[PDB]
Amino acid sequence: SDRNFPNSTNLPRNPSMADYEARIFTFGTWIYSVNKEQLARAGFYALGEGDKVKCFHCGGGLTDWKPSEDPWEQHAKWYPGCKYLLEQKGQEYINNIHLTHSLEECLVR
Amino acid sequence: RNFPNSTNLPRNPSMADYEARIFTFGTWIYSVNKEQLARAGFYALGEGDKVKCFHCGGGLTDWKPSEDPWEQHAKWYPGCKYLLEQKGQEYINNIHLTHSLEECL
Ligand SMILES: [Zn+2]
Ligand SMILES: [Zn+2]
Repeated sequence: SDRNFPNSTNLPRNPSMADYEARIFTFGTWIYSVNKEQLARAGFYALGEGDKVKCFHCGGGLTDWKPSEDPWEQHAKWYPGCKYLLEQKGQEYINNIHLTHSLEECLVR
Repeated sequence: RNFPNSTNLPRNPSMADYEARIFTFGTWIYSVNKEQLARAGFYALGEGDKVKCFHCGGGLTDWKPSEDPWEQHAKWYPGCKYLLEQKGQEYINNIHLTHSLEECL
């Protein structure tokens, strides 16, 4: 189905990609300019069409990576409720990416 | 993009008062209640069923018949500060726990 609504429980949506090495493999043909090792470690595998990656745990998708963007920071911006993210980076990171993004908000606006 | 605001100050302070909002829905002709949407912070964008919350800047589209507008506001923009002020935290969480029940079917 790959429903739009992400997965903020602990059961990894696509469990067949819970392995790291299974993921960096999907970046075999990766031409885009974000670091693929930093990518997979952040929980992403490549969908093989364009630059679309999905997360293996929350099923969250990302596109149009601007060059040298951080997979980790990006993961937490759009899906602040991913359990594997919470596992890896811990709440403050998640609250920080958001806190700074709530800042260049009102900074002028 | 872009990033909806978890922040406390609204994004379109002009669509703050209810009366300004329902005015967008003067033409509105969809199977979703117009007077419910406006109550929920939303204003019509003119094109399609596309509506937007005045406070967070969330946009919702492809509406289905009888879909509760309050529910969706919570579903897609939980960090919305106006939503919170109108429904309390618990309500928002109920929607998320109910859709996490879906996650195992
Ligand atoms: Zn995730
Ligand atoms: Zn809102």
